[PDB]
Amino acid sequence: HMAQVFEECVSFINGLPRTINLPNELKLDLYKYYKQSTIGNCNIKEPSAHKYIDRKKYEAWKSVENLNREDAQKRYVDIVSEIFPYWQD
Ligand code: NI
Ligand code: NI
Repeated sequence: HMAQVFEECVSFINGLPRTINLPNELKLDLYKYYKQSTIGNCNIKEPSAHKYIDRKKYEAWKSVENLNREDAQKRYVDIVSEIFPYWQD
């Protein structure tokens, strides 16, 4: 059942008022699990470490290499639930 739960969680995040701002480490965690859930293992070329943020995103994603889709969705959903328990209401 994780796939549909995950889709809804993503929608909830996507819909957040453009006002709410989350800290970067949290955003990165959401990001890496989002990528690992949807695309799977990192599949792009390593960006230059000179492009700081793009590189940080790359390494975050790379760091969850080999986590299957279901565990990645669960981790994404657990992080969101931690901050927004009512997200699926
Ligand atoms: Ni199921
Ligand atoms: Ni430069």
